[PDB]
Amino acid sequence: DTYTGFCIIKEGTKISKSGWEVLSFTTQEASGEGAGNGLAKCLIDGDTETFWHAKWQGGSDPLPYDIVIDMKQNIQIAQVELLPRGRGSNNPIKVVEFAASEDNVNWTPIGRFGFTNQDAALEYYVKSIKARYIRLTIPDDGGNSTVAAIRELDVKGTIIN
Ligand SMILES: [Zn+2]
Repeated sequence: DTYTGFCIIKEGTKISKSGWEVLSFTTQEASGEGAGNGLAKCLIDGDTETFWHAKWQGGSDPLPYDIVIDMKQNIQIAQVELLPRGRGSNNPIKVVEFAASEDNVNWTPIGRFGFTNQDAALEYYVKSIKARYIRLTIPDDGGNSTVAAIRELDVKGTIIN
């Protein structure tokens, strides 16, 4: 049975999010923002201008919020990157959490990190693992808010298949 230990890790290059597909999410804004924007799928679309925003117009969802992404490939995750909405926006996310999985059923948490609404992208040194599914979650215990928006999520690593 496996365990959590030390490791050297190169600084893996990014992955093509072309094949990808979010297969579930707690919440998204299907109108409020743009009419092609705010969606969960914006998180992984390669478009800077698109962002996911939690539902806010006409109702909102209680925290926590998560988004599970199917990476079509088995990948050795090394970093995770989040492009925040930034540009002075009210985006009071304070804590995000990442988990990951080879099959959609058993998850291992790969880190809990502080969030900052900087324009520049957020490099997160997750716990490296072999995984096909990452789950971005926004916990109900960070001092997080029902306002949460993210332009892009990327995964730096190497193809292990
Ligand atoms: Zn986007």
